[PDB]
Amino acid sequence: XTTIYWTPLGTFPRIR
Amino acid sequence: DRMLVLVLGDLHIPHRCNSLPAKFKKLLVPGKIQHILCTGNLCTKESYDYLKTLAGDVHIVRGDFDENLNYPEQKVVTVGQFKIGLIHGHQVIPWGDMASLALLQRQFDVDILISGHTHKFEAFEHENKFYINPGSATGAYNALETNIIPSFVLMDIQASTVVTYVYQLIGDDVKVERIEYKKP
Repeated sequence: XTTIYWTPLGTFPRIR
Repeated sequence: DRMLVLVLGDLHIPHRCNSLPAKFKKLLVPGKIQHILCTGNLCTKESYDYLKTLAGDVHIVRGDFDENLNYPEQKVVTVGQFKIGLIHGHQVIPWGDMASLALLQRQFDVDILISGHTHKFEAFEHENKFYINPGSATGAYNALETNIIPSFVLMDIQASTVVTYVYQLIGDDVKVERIEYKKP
Protein backbone atom coordinates (compact mmCIF):
# COMPACT_ATOMS: atom_id res chain seq x y z
CA UNK A 1 0.00 0.00 0.00
CA THR A 2 1.40 3.36 1.06
CA THR A 3 4.56 2.07 2.81
CA ILE A 4 7.56 4.39 2.41
CA TYR A 5 11.11 4.41 3.76
CA TRP A 6 13.47 7.18 4.74
CA THR A 7 16.94 6.71 3.26
CA PRO A 8 20.08 8.88 3.22
CA LEU A 9 19.37 9.72 -0.44
CA GLY A 10 15.69 10.54 -0.04
CA THR A 11 12.29 9.07 0.83
CA PHE A 12 10.82 6.40 -1.45
CA PRO A 13 8.00 3.83 -1.66
CA ARG A 14 8.80 0.23 -0.78
CA ILE A 15 9.63 -2.03 -3.75
CA ARG A 16 7.36 -4.95 -2.88
CA ASP B 1 28.87 9.26 12.95
CA ARG B 2 28.25 7.15 9.86
CA MET B 3 29.90 5.93 6.69
CA LEU B 4 27.91 5.86 3.45
CA VAL B 5 29.14 3.30 0.90
CA LEU B 6 27.75 3.16 -2.64
CA VAL B 7 27.77 -0.35 -4.15
CA LEU B 8 27.11 -0.77 -7.86
CA GLY B 9 28.36 -2.39 -11.03
CA ASP B 10 27.64 -4.10 -14.33
CA LEU B 11 26.89 -0.80 -16.04
CA HIS B 12 28.06 -2.09 -19.45
CA ILE B 13 28.45 1.41 -20.94
CA PRO B 14 28.81 1.87 -23.91
CA HIS B 15 28.02 -1.52 -25.43
CA ARG B 16 24.78 -2.53 -23.70
CA CYS B 17 23.64 0.78 -22.21
CA ASN B 18 24.12 4.50 -22.70
CA SER B 19 23.95 6.01 -19.20
CA LEU B 20 22.71 5.55 -15.68
CA PRO B 21 18.97 6.26 -15.32
CA ALA B 22 18.36 9.98 -14.94
CA LYS B 23 16.51 9.44 -11.66
CA PHE B 24 19.51 7.54 -10.28
CA LYS B 25 21.97 10.27 -11.29
CA LYS B 26 19.81 12.87 -9.51
CA LEU B 27 20.06 10.86 -6.27
CA LEU B 28 23.87 10.51 -6.40
CA VAL B 29 24.81 13.99 -5.27
CA PRO B 30 28.57 14.63 -4.98
CA GLY B 31 29.91 15.01 -1.45
CA LYS B 32 27.30 12.83 0.27
CA ILE B 33 28.90 9.39 -0.17
CA GLN B 34 32.23 8.48 1.43
CA HIS B 35 33.21 5.26 -0.40
CA ILE B 36 32.29 3.53 -3.66
CA LEU B 37 32.65 -0.23 -4.14
CA CYS B 38 32.18 -1.24 -7.76
CA THR B 39 31.85 -4.86 -8.91
CA GLY B 40 33.21 -4.01 -12.36
CA ASN B 41 32.06 -4.05 -15.98
CA LEU B 42 32.00 -0.26 -16.29
CA CYS B 43 33.26 -0.92 -18.98
CA THR B 44 35.33 2.17 -19.86
CA LYS B 45 37.14 5.10 -18.27
CA GLU B 46 34.14 7.39 -18.89
CA SER B 47 32.16 5.62 -16.16
CA TYR B 48 35.17 5.50 -13.85
CA ASP B 49 35.53 9.27 -14.21
CA TYR B 50 31.88 9.73 -13.25
CA LEU B 51 32.32 7.59 -10.13
CA LYS B 52 35.34 9.67 -9.09
CA THR B 53 33.16 12.79 -9.04
CA LEU B 54 30.89 11.23 -6.41
CA ALA B 55 33.31 10.14 -3.68
CA GLY B 56 36.89 10.55 -2.59
CA ASP B 57 37.50 6.79 -2.35
CA VAL B 58 36.64 4.54 -5.32
CA HIS B 59 37.36 0.79 -5.31
CA ILE B 60 36.78 -1.25 -8.42
CA VAL B 61 37.45 -4.93 -9.32
CA ARG B 62 37.88 -6.29 -12.78
CA GLY B 63 34.82 -7.58 -14.70
CA ASP B 64 34.93 -9.85 -17.71
CA PHE B 65 34.16 -6.97 -20.12
CA ASP B 66 36.21 -4.16 -18.55
CA GLU B 67 38.57 -2.41 -20.95
CA ASN B 68 40.90 -1.52 -18.06
CA LEU B 69 42.83 -4.74 -17.54
CA ASN B 70 44.74 -3.31 -14.57
CA TYR B 71 41.84 -3.46 -12.08
CA PRO B 72 42.45 -6.12 -9.41
CA GLU B 73 40.47 -9.34 -9.64
CA GLN B 74 39.43 -9.00 -6.05
CA LYS B 75 39.76 -6.53 -3.21
CA VAL B 76 39.26 -6.35 0.54
CA VAL B 77 38.33 -2.96 2.00
CA THR B 78 37.84 -2.05 5.65
CA VAL B 79 35.20 0.57 6.51
CA GLY B 80 34.76 1.23 10.21
CA GLN B 81 34.31 -2.09 11.99
CA PHE B 82 33.55 -3.98 8.75
CA LYS B 83 35.86 -5.90 6.43
CA ILE B 84 34.27 -6.06 2.97
CA GLY B 85 35.25 -8.41 0.16
CA LEU B 86 34.69 -7.52 -3.48
CA ILE B 87 34.79 -9.68 -6.62
CA HIS B 88 32.96 -9.39 -9.92
CA GLY B 89 31.74 -12.99 -9.84
CA HIS B 90 32.05 -14.31 -13.39
CA GLN B 91 34.72 -16.60 -11.89
CA VAL B 92 32.16 -18.53 -9.81
CA ILE B 93 30.39 -21.41 -11.58
CA PRO B 94 27.51 -21.92 -11.30
CA TRP B 95 26.92 -18.17 -11.19
CA GLY B 96 25.98 -16.93 -7.74
CA ASP B 97 26.67 -20.34 -6.15
CA MET B 98 26.08 -19.98 -2.41
CA ALA B 99 28.68 -22.56 -1.34
CA SER B 100 31.35 -20.87 -3.45
CA LEU B 101 30.49 -17.41 -2.12
CA ALA B 102 30.59 -18.72 1.46
CA LEU B 103 34.05 -20.21 0.81
CA LEU B 104 35.18 -16.83 -0.55
CA GLN B 105 33.80 -15.15 2.58
CA ARG B 106 36.03 -17.35 4.73
CA GLN B 107 39.09 -17.07 2.48
CA PHE B 108 38.87 -13.27 2.23
CA ASP B 109 38.04 -13.23 5.98
CA VAL B 110 35.31 -10.61 5.61
CA ASP B 111 32.08 -9.64 7.34
CA ILE B 112 30.38 -8.65 4.06
CA LEU B 113 30.97 -10.17 0.61
CA ILE B 114 29.95 -8.17 -2.47
CA SER B 115 29.73 -9.79 -5.91
CA GLY B 116 28.05 -9.05 -9.21
CA HIS B 117 27.80 -10.53 -12.68
CA THR B 118 24.32 -11.96 -12.45
CA HIS B 119 22.62 -8.53 -12.76
CA LYS B 120 20.14 -9.68 -10.07
CA PHE B 121 20.12 -7.91 -6.71
CA GLU B 122 20.62 -9.93 -3.53
CA ALA B 123 21.09 -8.87 0.08
CA PHE B 124 20.89 -11.53 2.76
CA GLU B 125 22.51 -12.89 5.90
CA HIS B 126 23.92 -16.42 5.78
CA GLU B 127 25.69 -18.08 8.73
CA ASN B 128 26.10 -14.71 10.50
CA LYS B 129 27.78 -13.02 7.49
CA PHE B 130 26.23 -10.66 4.94
CA TYR B 131 26.12 -11.08 1.16
CA ILE B 132 25.28 -8.31 -1.33
CA ASN B 133 24.87 -8.29 -5.09
CA PRO B 134 23.85 -4.77 -6.22
CA GLY B 135 22.53 -5.88 -9.60
CA SER B 136 23.16 -3.74 -12.67
CA ALA B 137 22.81 0.01 -12.10
CA THR B 138 21.84 0.50 -15.76
CA GLY B 139 19.56 -2.53 -16.05
CA ALA B 140 21.92 -4.03 -18.64
CA TYR B 141 20.73 -7.20 -20.35
CA ASN B 142 22.38 -10.56 -19.73
CA ALA B 143 22.18 -13.96 -21.35
CA LEU B 144 20.08 -15.80 -18.73
CA GLU B 145 17.50 -13.25 -17.53
CA THR B 146 14.36 -11.90 -19.17
CA ASN B 147 13.96 -8.80 -17.00
CA ILE B 148 16.75 -6.74 -15.43
CA ILE B 149 15.67 -3.96 -13.10
CA PRO B 150 18.17 -1.07 -12.75
CA SER B 151 19.44 -1.41 -9.18
CA PHE B 152 22.15 -0.23 -6.82
CA VAL B 153 22.91 -0.46 -3.10
CA LEU B 154 23.81 2.05 -0.38
CA MET B 155 25.29 0.78 2.89
CA ASP B 156 24.93 3.02 5.98
CA ILE B 157 27.61 1.84 8.42
CA GLN B 158 27.29 2.83 12.10
CA ALA B 159 29.50 1.12 14.62
CA SER B 160 28.76 -2.60 14.48
CA THR B 161 25.54 -2.22 12.43
CA VAL B 162 25.02 -1.70 8.71
CA VAL B 163 21.71 -0.76 7.11
CA THR B 164 21.65 -1.77 3.45
CA TYR B 165 19.33 0.15 1.13
CA VAL B 166 18.53 -1.21 -2.33
CA TYR B 167 17.26 1.25 -4.93
CA GLN B 168 15.37 -0.05 -7.94
CA LEU B 169 13.84 1.71 -10.92
CA ILE B 170 10.38 0.16 -11.29
CA GLY B 171 8.38 1.66 -14.07
CA ASP B 172 9.92 5.11 -14.02
CA ASP B 173 9.88 5.48 -10.21
CA VAL B 174 12.60 4.82 -7.63
CA LYS B 175 11.57 2.32 -4.93
CA VAL B 176 13.60 0.91 -2.04
CA GLU B 177 14.02 -1.99 0.30
CA ARG B 178 15.96 -1.91 3.64
CA ILE B 179 17.90 -4.71 5.36
CA GLU B 180 19.80 -4.47 8.66
CA TYR B 181 22.86 -6.55 9.59
CA LYS B 182 24.64 -6.63 12.94
CA LYS B 183 28.04 -8.20 13.49
CA PRO B 184 27.87 -11.24 15.84
